[PDB]
Formats: sequence, structure tokens, C-alpha cells
Amino acid sequence: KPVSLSYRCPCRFFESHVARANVKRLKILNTPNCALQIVARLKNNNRQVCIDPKLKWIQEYLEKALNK
Repeated sequence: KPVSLSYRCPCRFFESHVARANVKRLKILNTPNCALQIVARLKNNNRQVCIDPKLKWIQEYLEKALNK
């Protein structure tokens, strides 16, 4: 089993299935200690899942529009 119980990152899991249209709020936490951890709270599901940072829409939106 891949057991990585060593904390240098909050989001160990990432969902790439996140659609910006269904994202109520997201935030990319750029940890120098880890990498990009992003969170998506669904408008409909109301639940939050860590978003995969390599999603093209994520970086083009949160990183290019919000962050710039």
C-alpha cells in the first residue's frame, strides 16, 4: 500500500473532475513546502474537494485572472 503519512502537504488527494462552473469558491494555496493545493466547494454538492493543480482551467483562471 502507498502510505504517505508524512505531512508536508494538506491535500494529498486531488480531483481533476472539478468544473469551474460548479465551483462556488476555490483557493489555491501555494505552499513552498509542498506545491499547489487547491480546494473546490461545489455550488450544488456544497462539498469541498481538493482540486488538481495541473488542470488547465485552474491555472488559467486562478493563476492568470486572480493571481496574474
